[PDB]
Parts: sequence; C-alpha cells; structure tokens
Amino acid sequence: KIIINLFAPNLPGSTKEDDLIQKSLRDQLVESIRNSIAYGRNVFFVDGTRGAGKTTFINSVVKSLNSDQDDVKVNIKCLPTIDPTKLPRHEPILVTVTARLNKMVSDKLKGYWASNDYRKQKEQWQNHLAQLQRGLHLLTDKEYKPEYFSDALKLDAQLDYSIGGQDLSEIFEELVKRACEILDCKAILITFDDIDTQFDAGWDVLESIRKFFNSRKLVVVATGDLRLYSQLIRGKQYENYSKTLLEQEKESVRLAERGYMVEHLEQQYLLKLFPVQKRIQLKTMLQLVGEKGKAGKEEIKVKTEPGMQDIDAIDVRQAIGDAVREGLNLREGSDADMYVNELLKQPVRLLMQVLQDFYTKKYHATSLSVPNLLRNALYGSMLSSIYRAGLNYEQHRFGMDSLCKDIFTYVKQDRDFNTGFYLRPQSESEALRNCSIYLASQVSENCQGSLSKFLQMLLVGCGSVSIFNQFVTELAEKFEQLISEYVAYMSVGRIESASHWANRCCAVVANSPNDEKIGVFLGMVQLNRKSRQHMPGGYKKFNIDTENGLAKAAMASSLSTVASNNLMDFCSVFNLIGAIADISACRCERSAITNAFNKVIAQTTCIVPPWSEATEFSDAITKVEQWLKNVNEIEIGIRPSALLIGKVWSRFYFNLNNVADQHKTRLYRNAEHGRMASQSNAAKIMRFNVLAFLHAVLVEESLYHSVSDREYIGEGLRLNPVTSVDEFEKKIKIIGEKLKADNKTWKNTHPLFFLLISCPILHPFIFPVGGINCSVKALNKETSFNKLIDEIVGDKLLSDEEWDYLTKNQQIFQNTITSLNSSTIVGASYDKDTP
Amino acid sequence: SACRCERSAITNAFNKVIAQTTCIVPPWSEAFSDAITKVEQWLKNVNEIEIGIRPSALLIGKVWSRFYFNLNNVADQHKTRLYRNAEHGRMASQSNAAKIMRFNVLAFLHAVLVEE
Ligand SMILES: Nc1ncnc2c1ncn2[C@@H]1O[C@H](COP(=O)(O)OP(=O)(O)OP(=O)(O)O)[C@@H](O)[C@H]1O
Repeated sequence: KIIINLFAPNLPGSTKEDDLIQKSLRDQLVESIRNSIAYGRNVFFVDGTRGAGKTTFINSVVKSLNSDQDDVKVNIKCLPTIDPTKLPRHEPILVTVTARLNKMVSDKLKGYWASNDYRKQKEQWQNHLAQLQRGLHLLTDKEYKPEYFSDALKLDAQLDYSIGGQDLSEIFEELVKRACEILDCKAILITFDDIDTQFDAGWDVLESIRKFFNSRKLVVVATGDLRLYSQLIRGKQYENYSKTLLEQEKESVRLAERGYMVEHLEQQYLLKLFPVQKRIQLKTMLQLVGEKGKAGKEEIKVKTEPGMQDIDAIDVRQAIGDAVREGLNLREGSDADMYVNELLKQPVRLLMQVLQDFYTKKYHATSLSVPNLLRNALYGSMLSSIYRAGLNYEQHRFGMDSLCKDIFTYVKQDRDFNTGFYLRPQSESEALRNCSIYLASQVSENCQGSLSKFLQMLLVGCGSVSIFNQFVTELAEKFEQLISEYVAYMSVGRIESASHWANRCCAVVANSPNDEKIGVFLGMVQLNRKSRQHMPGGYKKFNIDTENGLAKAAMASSLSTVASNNLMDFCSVFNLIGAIADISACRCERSAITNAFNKVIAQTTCIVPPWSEATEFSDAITKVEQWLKNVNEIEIGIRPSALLIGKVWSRFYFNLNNVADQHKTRLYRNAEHGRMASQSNAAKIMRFNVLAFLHAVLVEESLYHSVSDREYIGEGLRLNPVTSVDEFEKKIKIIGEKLKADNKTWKNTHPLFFLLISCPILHPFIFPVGGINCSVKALNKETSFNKLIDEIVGDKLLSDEEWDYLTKNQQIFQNTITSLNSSTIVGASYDKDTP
Repeated sequence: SACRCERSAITNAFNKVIAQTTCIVPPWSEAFSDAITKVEQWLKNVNEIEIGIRPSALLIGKVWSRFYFNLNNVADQHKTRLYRNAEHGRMASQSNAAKIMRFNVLAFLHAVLVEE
C-alpha cells in the first residue's frame, strides 16, 4: 500500500514512510547488509539513472537501519549520508568520513558515566585522531619532503601496526575499530550519495572506497549510474598514458589497441569495486505497477486532490491515464496506453513533476481545457528536450503556425516521414521521444474546440511532410538546403491561409513531371486553358462561367493556377479542403464568407518552386452561412488528437494514391457522361478525391475520436472506396442503425464527419453530372447513398427530378457541377476508346 | 497470436492482419465468419503449448538461415519457369504465381521443421 500525495512537497528529504516507491528494495538491501556482517571489502551499489530516486532510497535505508539498531542481533551504526557533490571541492573523503565519525563517537562519550572507562577510551580516540592528522598530508601533497621519512620510521606508539611505514589506511582501519568498540556495534555503514549532479568529484569516492574502506567493520553503500562511473573510470585510465605516447602513436592500429586496453582496465575496476552479486538496480515506475495484463509487483496510488481519502486515492497508471487520455484527447486502447507506458519509463522526478504540475493546476482551475493543462505540464518537464531538438520554445507564440513548423522539424530529425505525424513515442532518441508526447499535447490543444484548426493541422501539419516523403525526396548539405527551400517556398510556420498552402502544394505535385505526361495527379487534375483541334466528343476547354451557384463556387474554391513559362491551371481537393478551413475560421457574417471564395481565385501568383528546371450566388452564401451556424455550435465539442489527424491524413493520402493511378488510364473518348466503371473523367477523379476525404474522416472518426468511447463501424474489412461507392456505402449504412440502437445522434458521436458531409462547398462534388456510377445494379447503392446523406445532414441535397437526370440516360444545376466532365485534362490522349 | 483468446479481440485482431496496408518506398529507392472460428482453437492450442517453447538464439538464427536461402532458390529456379501456356499445368517444368508462393510458404515450414 503506497500512496503518493501530489499536493505534498514530494522531496527526497521530506518523504516519510508509507509512500516509499522502493519498499521492496529498501527491505531487501537492509537484510542483505545485515547478512554480510552476520557471516574483505563490503561495498553495495544501488544502481539507477538520474532522477530515479537514489537519494530517496538511501535516505530510507539509513532510517530503516538506525531504528532498533541495538534491538537486533547485528548492530550497525550509520553515518549521515555523504553527498560528494556538496562537499568542499578539495576536501578529502577520508577527512569527511572521519569528521562525521568523530561526531558520532564524541556524542557517545558524553553518554557514558564511568569516568574510568570514559577517560580510558577517550585517550585512545584522541590518540588515533592525532595520528590521522599527522599522516593526513600523504593525500594533500604535490611532492614528497625528505624530512617525512622520519615519520615513516617512527614506532613511538603502542599500536604495533602489522606493516611498517605511515600507512594511512592502517591508521584509519584501527580508527574504525576503536569507533566500533565505543559505539558497541559490529559494523559501521558509510553511505555515499550519488555523483550525478557533478560526476568529476566522484573519483575521490571511488579511490577512497578501494583504499581506506577495506575493513570488515565498514559497510559502504554508494549509489549513482554505472554508465556515469564508467566514463569517470575510463577517463582516468587515459591519464595513466604518457602524453608523448598519445601524440606519437595517433594512428588507428595502435590507438584502437589502447582503447581496447582502457575498456579492459575499466571493466575490472568496476568489478573490483562494485561486485555484481551486491549491486541493486532501482526499478522504474513501469516495472513496479506493471502493465494491464502483467501482474503489478507493487501497488502505487496517487492523491490527485487535496484532502483526498486513502481509499479515494487512485492508481498511478489511472492517474497518468486520465491526464494522457484527456490531455491528448485520446481514447482507451493501445495508443493511449502507449503514451502512458512511456511516461512511466521516465525518471521518477520527471514523471512526478508532470503529474504534480498537471493536477495542481487542474484542481486550481476549477477552484477547463485539460489539453492546455497537459501542454504546460509537459512543456516544463520536456523543456530540455525541446531545446535540444530545436522545437519552438516561446510561449507567447504558441499557435497553429508555430505548431505545423514543429511537426515538420520533428519528423525531419525523427526521419520517420511515413508515420512521424502520428507523434508516437517511438523514436530511439530520448529527446525526440520526449518531444513526441509534448507535440501530441500541442496538437490536441490547438485543434480542440474548432474545426478550422483541425483541417489546417491536417493539410499544413500532417500533409506537408507527406508532400515531402514524395515529390521532393527524389532530389536528395543538399538535404538541409532542400528542407530550407521547401519550408520557405511553402511558407510553413507563417502560412497566410490554408488555401494558400494548397496552391503551393499544387505546384510541387506539378513541378515533378510525372511519366506518361498525363496531367492527372495525386489529388489534383490539370485542365487546359487553351483550345485546339483534335478534340473528339463534347470535350472542350474548361470555362468557369458554365457552372452556376454552388457549382461555380465549388470550382472557384478548387481552381488553382501556378505562374510558370506557361500558366498551368489545376483543380485540386486540397484547395477545396483549404477553402473549408478558411470559411470555418471566420464569423457567421455574410461579408466574410464572400471573401473566402475570393482569396486566391484572381489575385495570386504561384511561381514555381526553385527546385524546378523551369444574384443566385447569394443563395450559395446563404447555405454556407447556415452551415457555419452548425459549425459554431457543433465544433465546440470536438476532441481531435495528433493520432486522429495523423490517421485521417493517412487514409486520405492512400486513397488519393489509388484514385490517381486507377484513373490515369480510364480517360477514353466516350468517358464523358461516364456510366460504367471503366470510363472516367475530371468529374470521376474529383468525385472520388472528395469522397476519399469524406471517407478517411468517416472511418477513423469512430475509430479514434475521443467523444464516442464505443466503435460504430463494428468488425469487418475497412476497405476504402475507389472507383466505387459500396465501400463507403457499406460503412455509412451500418453506422446509422447502431446510433439508433444506442439512442445517440449523428452530430454528438461523429461531429467531424457530420460537419464535412454537410458542407455545401463539397456538396456539388459528391454527385457531379459526369461522375455517376449508374450501373445495372450499382445504381441502387448510390440511390441508397443519396438517401443516407440526405438523412444525415437533414436536408435533401438533390430533388426527386434532380436525381433522375443523373441516373436516367434541358436542366440547369444550381447545386451540382455541370461542365467538369467536358473538361480536357492536359496530357491525355483522347484517341483510344473504351473497349 | 494475441492474449486472452477473446472471441471479439481475435476477430478484431484478425481484421488488422487482413486489412490492406499501404506504404511508401524508402528514401534510398531508384523507383469469413467461419474463418475466424478455425483460428479460435489454434489459439487454444498455442496458449497451452507455447509455454514449453524454448527458442535459442542459435535456433532462431539457424531457422532463418535455411529460411533465407530456400527463398533464394525458389525466387531463382521459378524466375524463368513462367511460360506461355498452362503454368498451372500438371508438371513441375512450368511455374505460376500460386506455386512460387506455395514453395515460399513451404520453405518457411521446412526451415522451421528441419532445423528445429
Ligand atoms: N519514495 C518516493 N516518494 C515520493 N516521491 C519520490 C520518491 N522517490 C522519488 N520521488 C520523487 O522523485 C524525485 C527524485 O528523488 P531523488 O532526489 O532521490 O532522485 P535522484 O535524482 O536519484 O537523486 P539526487 O537528488 O541525489 O540527484 C523526488 O524529488 C520526488 O519528487
């Protein structure tokens, strides 16, 4: 039963019983210490990294040994713990030990009453101390005076030392023996604190232990890190090599053999001092409480509130679980517990300061933004790792712009361009591992409570590194110059708008001239700006004026042109998504919504990246204004994570790869008004580009969104819709009834998909006139698809007569695209027809 | 091979291994309801048998070595046996994609079998 009170100071000095994390080792060491005496140098080493609690451990060992020392068969007196870092820089350790030993002895003489025995054993003690003072210069001398030879040849004493000469260890050995007689103890414990704070001063501890602490009446307990003593020992065996030899034999053959010798003298210097059978490894908090399935060797509980009852105290893994899950907006499972495990493997001081800072402000805040509490808690603890890894550190500049830059500068060092945006604690280095949980808190804090910041992190944050894992990585110091150019061109960290990112993102996927020269790309299709001959069928140069209402608005938000030797023109889904990320940010006023469609269309000049060789429109605004009304009351309960945004991009990116190549072929002569799956056109590619985003959001919303604990897709193969709709239709059908079963609505369980499926900007792209897979029986799926969508959003996207025109083989369309199918894709050969 | 052999978790874990996994090229590049049921008793046997598994470092290394070399021969001898007609056929002189992957799987079973 171990309970840690977070509102207590929780310091190594101010830690009483009943909260010792190391209670199994404290008892195990003490009995093993007593066993050694009850049965030669006797040194116990308590291993452990920095912040493990080594000072707190020995502090408990002395407390558990000084109690009932005379009430047990083997009496062991303990000196106060010696801290090698806090001692005077030049004070010998033997001086410190003797000074602390003299105080213990003198205090015992003042407890005696028989003056005959008091005076008999005080003359001996003063004689031994005076003899130690006489020979103390042997340590603090830079030369050997010839007149000291008389001291070695003096025998004017009754000691009758075994070996001749003024051996200081011999003088100290009987000094300890005299002290044991006075204190009436069978041994004396010399506890040495760790040297981790300043480890160059721990050499005197090592040399003193092996020289003067060899007696059977001395028990030495020294803690620290063997990884740190090894560097101290190795650097001192190198000082035994003459400087001239090192300078004259700098070549590898003899240099390597010397290094083999030093590591082979270091190895046995540790084995001589701290024997393996006596070392004790301090267990980190993960090894105590254990995992969910593995039995917890101990039971650690945390008092997360002031005045909390002992029964009320909650388990530490649950306490970390609450902070990690709510702080990162993350749901119970492998991903949430992967962060919790990493926080447990942290040094105890670092972990106990994350919890202390998080739960102190959490309680104080109520007297909420839990992700903000964890962001500040992790910022302070992982600050040394943030500085090392080069992440943003100023707190007045925290925001979306200063976060997407951090995600790019993190995966660049992590080298995980495929899954780095997940921000999982997987990096081998501890600095990048520490930043991963801090960055995850940053993403779960900024994007929380707003849909606009979710899409900016999706495109600018997660996307920018994927648009680097391809289309920029083939060009690769040159790599650091490529990074410098790429982030300056795309202006990540200072983006003007999400749409502005998409237009630059259009060029990089365009300034990489793909094979077959077809102007069909990942999530973007090129369209001709000029008219020529040789165009069969109804294919024609794209004209924006053909579309009406939302149809004109939807393309205007999607069209993006880049200035080059010739003005390329593109229709991307990133521009469509970036437009949504811009409308959501602004207010519900009509004036601001109008500018969103008109931020890029006719006032931007997207020069190619340097790494290249060369009214009814008011009705459209009304629908967007109505949708923005929904966003401002639904997005307040959104809980996006760094995992969800990373996952949603991953599926959305994978689909855009499938639809890119699976439609690079089906661009045949009769593809206009495509009705079979073997014919595709600009209305087909863009329909599944948009439907890819609506699916990636849909499938991994229920999978990973923290608002709904349960899973509503159920168990099955989560195939994604490419050139088809049944894959999307299968999942959207089966989700609907489960919420009715659980008495939950579509908006309070999948707020992200509900908002994006009800966005009028992408509504014309869901059912383009050109893009409809009205097969003999697949049209029933789309008929169900339209019915499901019309019920999710609450409004009929297309009227009964409007739907019949798309399926059955004039009409004006104010809600669906019209001229996209007739558009001519650059680099497409319109000579081969569908067979 | 997961823990607790939970009929739902085994189903949940089975859908992960069959889900399509897409990955990008490395930077150093120049370019079933009754199916889950049959898995249940397999984990019933695994949890009551794997306790006795005593895999050495040499065992794991050696089994791979036979496993690594066999797939070299399979990818080399069948590298030219993709003829025009009847690769499924009747004899071993011709090879198809269903027997390149048959001997690749059989190589793993053999390498485990022979050197265990
Ligand atoms: N038994 C314990 N109970 C409560 N908190 C503990 C305990 N052990 C360690 N801690 C926490 O971990 C921190 C580290 O303690 P400690 O000073 O012993 O570590 P150290 O870094 O190994 O030692 P040093 O201060 O000598 O460098 C403490 O300040 C405290 O916050």
